[PDB]
Amino acid sequence: GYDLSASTFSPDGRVFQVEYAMKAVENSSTAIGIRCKDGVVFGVEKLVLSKLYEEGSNKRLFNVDRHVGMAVAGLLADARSLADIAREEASNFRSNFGYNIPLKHLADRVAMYVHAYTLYSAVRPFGCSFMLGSYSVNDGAQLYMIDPSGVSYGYWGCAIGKARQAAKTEIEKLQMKEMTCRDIVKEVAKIIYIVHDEVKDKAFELELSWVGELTNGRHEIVPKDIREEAEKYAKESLK
Amino acid sequence: DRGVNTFSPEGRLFQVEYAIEAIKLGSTAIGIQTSEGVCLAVEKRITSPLMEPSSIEKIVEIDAHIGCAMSGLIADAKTLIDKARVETQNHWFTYNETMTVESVTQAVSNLALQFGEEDADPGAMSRPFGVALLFGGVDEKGPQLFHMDPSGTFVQCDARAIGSASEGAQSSLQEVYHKSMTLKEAIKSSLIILKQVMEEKLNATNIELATVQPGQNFHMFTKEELEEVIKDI
Amino acid sequence: SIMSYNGGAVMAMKGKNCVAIAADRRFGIQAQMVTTDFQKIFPMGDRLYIGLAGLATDVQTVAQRLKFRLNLYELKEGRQIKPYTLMSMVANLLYEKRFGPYYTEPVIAGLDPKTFKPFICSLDLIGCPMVTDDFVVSGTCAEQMYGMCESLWEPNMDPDHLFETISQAMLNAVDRDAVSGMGVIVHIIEKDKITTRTLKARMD
Amino acid sequence: SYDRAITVFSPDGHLFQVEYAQEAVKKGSTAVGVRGRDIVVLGVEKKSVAKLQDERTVRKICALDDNVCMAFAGLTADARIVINRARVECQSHRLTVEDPVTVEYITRYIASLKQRYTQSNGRRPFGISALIVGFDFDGTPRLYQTDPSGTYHAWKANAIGRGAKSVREFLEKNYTDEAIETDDLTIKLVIKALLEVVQSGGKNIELAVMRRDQSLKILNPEEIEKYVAEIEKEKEE
Amino acid sequence: SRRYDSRTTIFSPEGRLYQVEYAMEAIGHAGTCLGILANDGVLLAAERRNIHKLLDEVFFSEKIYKLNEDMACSVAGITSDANVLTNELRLIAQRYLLQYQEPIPCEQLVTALCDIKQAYTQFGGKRPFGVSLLYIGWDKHYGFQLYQSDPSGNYGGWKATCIGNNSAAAVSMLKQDYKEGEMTLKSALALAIKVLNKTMDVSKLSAEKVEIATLTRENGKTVIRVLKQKEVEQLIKKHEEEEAKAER
Amino acid sequence: RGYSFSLTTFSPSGKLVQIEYALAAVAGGAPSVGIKAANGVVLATEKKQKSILYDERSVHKVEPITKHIGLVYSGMGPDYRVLVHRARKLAQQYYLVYQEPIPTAQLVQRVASVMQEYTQSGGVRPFGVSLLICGWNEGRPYLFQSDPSGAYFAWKATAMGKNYVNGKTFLEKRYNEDLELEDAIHTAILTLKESFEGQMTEDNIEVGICNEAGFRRLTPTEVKDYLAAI
Amino acid sequence: NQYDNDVTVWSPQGRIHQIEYAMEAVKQGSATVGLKSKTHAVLVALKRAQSELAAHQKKILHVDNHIGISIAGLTADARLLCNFMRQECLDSRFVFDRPLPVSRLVSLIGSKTQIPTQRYGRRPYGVGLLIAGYDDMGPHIFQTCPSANYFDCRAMSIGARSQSARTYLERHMSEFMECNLNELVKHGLRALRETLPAEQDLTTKNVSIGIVGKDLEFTIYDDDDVSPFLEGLE
Amino acid sequence: SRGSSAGFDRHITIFSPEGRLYQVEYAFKAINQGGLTSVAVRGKDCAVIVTQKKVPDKLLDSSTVTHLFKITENIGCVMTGMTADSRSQVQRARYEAANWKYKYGYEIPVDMLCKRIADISQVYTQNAEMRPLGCCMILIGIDEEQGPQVYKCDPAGYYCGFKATAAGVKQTESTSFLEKKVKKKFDWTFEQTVETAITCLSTVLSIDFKPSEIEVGVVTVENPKFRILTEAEIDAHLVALAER
Ligand SMILES: [Cl-]
Ligand SMILES: [Cl-]
Ligand SMILES: [Cl-]
Ligand SMILES: [Cl-]
Ligand SMILES: [Cl-]
Ligand SMILES: [Cl-]
Ligand SMILES: [Cl-]
Ligand SMILES: [Cl-]
Ligand SMILES: [Cl-]
Ligand SMILES: [Cl-]
Ligand SMILES: [Cl-]
Ligand SMILES: [Cl-]
Ligand SMILES: [Cl-]
Ligand SMILES: [Cl-]
Ligand SMILES: [Cl-]
Ligand SMILES: [Cl-]
Ligand SMILES: [Cl-]
Ligand SMILES: [K+]
Ligand SMILES: [Mg+2]
Ligand SMILES: [Mg+2]
Repeated sequence: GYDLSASTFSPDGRVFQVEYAMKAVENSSTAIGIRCKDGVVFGVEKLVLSKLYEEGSNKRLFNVDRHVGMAVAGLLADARSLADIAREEASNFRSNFGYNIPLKHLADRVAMYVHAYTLYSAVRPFGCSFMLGSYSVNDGAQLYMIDPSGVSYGYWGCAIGKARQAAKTEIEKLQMKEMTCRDIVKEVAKIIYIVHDEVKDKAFELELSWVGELTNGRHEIVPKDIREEAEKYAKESLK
Repeated sequence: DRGVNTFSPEGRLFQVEYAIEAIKLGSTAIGIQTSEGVCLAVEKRITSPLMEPSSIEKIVEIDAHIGCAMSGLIADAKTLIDKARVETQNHWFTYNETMTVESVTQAVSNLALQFGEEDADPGAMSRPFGVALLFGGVDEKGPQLFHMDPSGTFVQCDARAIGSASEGAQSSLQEVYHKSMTLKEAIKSSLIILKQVMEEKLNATNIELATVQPGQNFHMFTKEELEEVIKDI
Repeated sequence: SIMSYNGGAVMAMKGKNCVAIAADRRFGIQAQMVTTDFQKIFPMGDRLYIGLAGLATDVQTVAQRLKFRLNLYELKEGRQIKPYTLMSMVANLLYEKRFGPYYTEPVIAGLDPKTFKPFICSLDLIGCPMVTDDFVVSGTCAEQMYGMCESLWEPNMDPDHLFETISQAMLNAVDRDAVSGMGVIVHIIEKDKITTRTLKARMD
Repeated sequence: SYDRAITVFSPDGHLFQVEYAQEAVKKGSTAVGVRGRDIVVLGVEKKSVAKLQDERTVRKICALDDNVCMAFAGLTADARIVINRARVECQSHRLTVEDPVTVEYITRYIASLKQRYTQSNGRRPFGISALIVGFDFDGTPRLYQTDPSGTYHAWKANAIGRGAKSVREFLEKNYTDEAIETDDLTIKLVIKALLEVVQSGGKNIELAVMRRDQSLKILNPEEIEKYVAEIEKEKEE
Repeated sequence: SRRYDSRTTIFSPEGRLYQVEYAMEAIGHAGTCLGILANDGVLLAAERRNIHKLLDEVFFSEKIYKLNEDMACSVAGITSDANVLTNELRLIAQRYLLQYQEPIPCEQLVTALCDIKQAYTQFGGKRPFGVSLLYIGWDKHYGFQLYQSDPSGNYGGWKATCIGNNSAAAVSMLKQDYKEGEMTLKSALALAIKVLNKTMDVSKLSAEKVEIATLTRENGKTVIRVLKQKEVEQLIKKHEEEEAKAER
Repeated sequence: RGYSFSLTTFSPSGKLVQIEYALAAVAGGAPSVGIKAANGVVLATEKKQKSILYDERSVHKVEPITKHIGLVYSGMGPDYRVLVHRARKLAQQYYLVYQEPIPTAQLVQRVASVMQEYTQSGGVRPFGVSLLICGWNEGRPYLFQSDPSGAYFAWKATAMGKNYVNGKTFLEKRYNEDLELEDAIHTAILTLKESFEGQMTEDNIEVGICNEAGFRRLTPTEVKDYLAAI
Repeated sequence: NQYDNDVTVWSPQGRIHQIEYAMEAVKQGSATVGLKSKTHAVLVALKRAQSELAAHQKKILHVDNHIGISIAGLTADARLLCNFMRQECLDSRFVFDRPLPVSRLVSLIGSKTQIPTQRYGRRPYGVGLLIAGYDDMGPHIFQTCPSANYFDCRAMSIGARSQSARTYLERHMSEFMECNLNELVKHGLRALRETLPAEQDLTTKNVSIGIVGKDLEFTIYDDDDVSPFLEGLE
Repeated sequence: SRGSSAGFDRHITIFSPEGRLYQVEYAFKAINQGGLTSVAVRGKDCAVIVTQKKVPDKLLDSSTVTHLFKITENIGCVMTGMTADSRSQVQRARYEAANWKYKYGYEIPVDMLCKRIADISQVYTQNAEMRPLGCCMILIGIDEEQGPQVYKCDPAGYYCGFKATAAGVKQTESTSFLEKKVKKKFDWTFEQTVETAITCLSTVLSIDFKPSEIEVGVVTVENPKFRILTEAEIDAHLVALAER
């Protein structure tokens, strides 16, 4: 049995324990990020498993620094712990070097930490993928995505979870380089509604956050009224 | 073979369930709580006439106001008993007051699931304790009897048997117990029940009995005091 | 001064194909003599001796611990240690205590176990080695000892002349030091024999 | 450092490593202890004979302190570790209480050492039982037994090791006030008890006595075969 | 990781320690090694395995080790393991000498090492050392002594014994020929050769194929010496001459 | 944290199979040869060097430990590098204490001791290498072999790696006690020719020598010269 | 099977069986219910009694003046977690001189309980909690699981037959926000009563109640102190 | 023997009965999981690294997709194999080099850096609790005495310096192409080093590249600082090759 430890290659050179962790992410509902002219917008299909839960419970969008948002899919406790790692890294960076961590460098650091959990019998890989988004006048808009193996790349648009491919094909239809965050939120809401399987899982909440010129480089929840306008646009577009 | 901290599909730790089974290999012990005090009684289980019966101790003093009866793997009980003793003395040292029966039982029970092979110091506990305990005493809540098993679960009982014949003994306890029962009745009741459940004929050397009363410190019955109680039974 | 607490003196001296090493015999605590046969020169081999002056407790500890190291060396290597290698062993041992030293300053005298060439050296309390071709001295009367050695020593002395010189150097040096003396012992080391003598000496 | 849990529970509440340690004890040479009126006696079997052996170097009877000694059965290398740990402890007790240990104190200590090695990571249990004998400050004679689990009890007489079942049966029928009324008879009771199991009697019974205040005497083969004959000829009658 | 741990320090169901037993099988295949006590001394005689023609012969022996001034040993089993143990024996003996300023009594050295071996069977999850040792020595408490220890951490004193290949056979021959209280170093030497001759039954006994060391007392000092090959040949000669008498 | 149990253990017949298997890695390695002459020692080895694309001078199999001691191996190269580094470090630790270069035999003992650790210590496999170690001290040449068990032996001449058994019998019918070093170098290269396959250039063998002057690798141009006869 | 003994072993479907198994410890505990209004947070719990002569296990524990918990699962793990929560609360009052916000404490439980789910030879916590709290953001009911996930709830039930309690709670949750304290506890008790076999009823021996709100520190009601609340379930 | 197995010799780095380390073998297979090939060639004046650049997804920021890394100002690297493993090895190399400079006062030689990474990889082949990294590192730099340098180290902890080398799926084919070419050349030495690298890669893959489908990095005796070619720069080479 070649698939019980992250410290064992299979005879074909695979690490099944990392692949299995990836399957946990691909069972999760869908998260998307889109980079545009003046920032980055995140959206999450947030399945409601009980009507007894408060609206806002089990957030999948996190502030990891004042200028950096994180959007997650997969095992949520693993994702939160990673948000804590990312936070700590951003904090330590500021204490040591005296300025806000560059997004790319934060993505690389956290990805190496994820990577460290893919080498050993002593620990298991994280069952999560996540996106990091930021904006500043100096660096522009940046959107990175990290998976359970610890690979980290930059994107114009990205999706993770179980309708990943369907989401991407819709994202590809946007000329996001020429769009603002205010336009893109509506398109994010639209795509979540398109890929949502309303027969198989009934109820969901749309979760929206952004970072861009319009928020002054701060990662913030999309305001309630803009979210509701976006949902209404998405739902009516589905017709 | 699997690790000592493995859950079964029913949500129990195999090691703890197995430690609970080891309790069934112990001699029967009985605790009864009355408004006049608590009694503890235990089958010694003499295996040879050459063995000294007084060297079997399955009832011990924790402090003046608290005794403890044990069943299961008796060697495992020693560190639990010592922990209880040290804790009550620490409480006395720090607070200048006696520790409640409940609090002692609680402190001991926090040792319960502290086993495992890669969180802890170079050779910590490899397994749970194969022991059940009855703590009987008197504190300001009045007389009190508490039971504890290898899960760390502990609870107050009005009357309770543990060990091999405890189903059996517990039935007979439901039958005879009443809230207004006297201590002398409880003493007689528990020796009648031990007499039923023991393989050997009950006498004044193959059992022990102790009491704690609001009046009076932990008291182990002498051969002579046991014989007087055995006459009726 | 920590090194004058017990007092004492050692020296070694080179001759043709022989060496000599000598020591006073007093063990005292400040003014008080306690014993007059206290050992300060210790064999480290058939033809290799170490003499230690300084604090009596450290004389004994360094001698014992050096012996520990030497026995293991010899069992493990093929062979009897060379004089120069003993010096290095001692240096290393003393320097390990660089920031809390043993208060002893040894001299070594011997013949190479294969070549029989004469060797002498001394070391300070932290293990600085000093080899010479003439003599070395260590103890509470070093200045006295240097005066006698500089004035009397000559190259290529035979065993009898070496014996007389080291003896006169010792006796007259310690007789100007209150806390050294109560006897003098001398070992003459040759290829074929060791000669050990105690000297007629002042006992005040 | 090695932290594997070695002694663990099995279904039904068994500790298999402890049971297996107990099997090691059952294969050891037979050891016997009898508490007399003012004497205590330990006797032990064999183990190998062998003419070329230096007899001195393999004894299974051991002083712990002036007033306490022990015999063991089982893994001899394990026994040595226990014995030395107990010897150290007797000196700590003396250090901090300025009395010798009671026999019960040192038994209690050995037992709890053994129990710890059934509940600590990285270690197997000790494969020995011990018969521990001596006298308390007030002259009371004592015989205790420990086993690999850490359980311990006091005994009037007992046996451990191979054929302990049958030797214990014999002691049960033969341990009376009469059989221990005197020192010679107490010693004879140990020998008779061994002579029941000891292959080529005997020959290979080692034997030692402790008297009140008087410290461990080992009997020598000349002194033993005196008792052997003195009992073998009494059983003809 | 529990899957890969072979559990070298646990009991089997009969109260056995398999790694110790298995190590004892390793030893049984190693070079034969015997020890004989006499009135005027003690000896070790060992089969050499380093016998290939192209070997270079650089130390004073192959399997005889000096431990301190008054003691030596020989070994049968894994050689590298024996090097660790003999190094530890030397350390212990010097620790004792440091502390007490007198040599370690023989049995005390043996016991100290056997406690290390015992530990390796009880905790640590490591393979035991694949070595049995014969120890010869003199001390002021029991004079000339011979000890044997094995991977269980067990030891004993012996007047004559053998470890390694064909031990059981060697010990039978010793049982039969050894005179308790009446042996000299000269007669023990004769017996040693007699024993090796029978137990190296593959094949015809040569000085190049054995090593003998003796331990004696001269002028209050212990002398430990490995016999030169001339002396070993002479002893082999004398044993063959002796069998010439054997019938008439 | 690391595995604390031994990965080498005794089998039911008394064998340490991991060490046997390490020996099989050695037997499958490229051939190495060592000859002790009267006035020196030669070590020679084959480069398992495919491709002309290799820079043959970029890594060496014949390596100096000290001015007076050198090494070669058969088996796994990366394991060898571990032991080269440790040997060098051990030699320096000795020199700092004793102020005398480490005797070849003392160095071999300490290196072999390290190899023994890897047969017993937690969570590691033995080294898949055997070393040949040469040196000069006490006015005299030394050739030693150290195997994966931590066993070591002094040789007059030997071979290791592929075809070593034949290599050994080839040396047996060819070595004499009174042989000079320049002659010994020739017989070392002939011994590699026995089991070569490929045609020998000075770029695909390596040769090291050890005499009173110290240890050094022969240069390509020097190896070229010895190869012209062979 | 090969995938179910270690919390570090992912299965081929992207599950961790050890965590699922730890969750069964909570499903087999006795039921407890948590709910809230605009002003109060309530916990109600059923106590399982071992025999007829046993008192009945404590289900409700004090954490701080503003926080209490109800437990389901391994009692020893419940106490270990309770002690952690107590300590975090004391630390916050020591350092800042104000109550630890309930959501922040719950975050700390998540982070703490996630750790052993990812290291070899460790195990999940076999306990689930309902957490009643009051702070600047009003009343709270949180739920924690052996998976280290947690949930912010309008109301919740865990333990054996809690699905009935959950259903009742969905049925009436639109009422809860505007309920007075007595109405709210009554609702809690009715939900809990849904978990019981048709025969059996809520009694002063088996019901335990915990309450916190705007005007009221976390208080536990047992035995005779529950009778006011049980009478006029009319 | 011939593919025999005992115990856990396919799961952890213990010896098989032939003396093999299967887990190390399998780490080499992991290098090919990525489906990419890299080539490196050295001449008298420069050393070059060329690799494939695959951007299958339109939605990637292709500026973030690279396998070329700067280790110091003067040492460049191409990585082949598992991406996250590769990144980790890059960080380690960067750390080893920075540390070298701090302790010793001069830049780490390329050979020493390659050796150090190889030695670190060796530990993963002898210790049982972690796996090897399923990646391969090729390093380039200028050495003052020896000229341009190309070094490679692998998951076994082997390393070597080269005239030219390759890694990944078409490693063997690249090795043959390059071998055939050096024999032809005088003093067995490449001269047209960027052209040879790109041609080798294009031959073994049968692609004929656009300037967005490869990456090129260089160090030169005149300009020892590691330089990554731009698209246009690469295009000028692709066009000069197209026309002969
Ligand atoms: Cl995904
Ligand atoms: Cl029970
Ligand atoms: Cl020291
Ligand atoms: Cl202990
Ligand atoms: Cl027994
Ligand atoms: Cl010595
Ligand atoms: Cl000694
Ligand atoms: Cl381990
Ligand atoms: Cl190196
Ligand atoms: Cl050097
Ligand atoms: Cl060189
Ligand atoms: Cl519960
Ligand atoms: Cl529980
Ligand atoms: Cl969950
Ligand atoms: Cl539930
Ligand atoms: Cl720097
Ligand atoms: Cl070219
Ligand atoms: K490995
Ligand atoms: Mg004077
Ligand atoms: Mg005077």
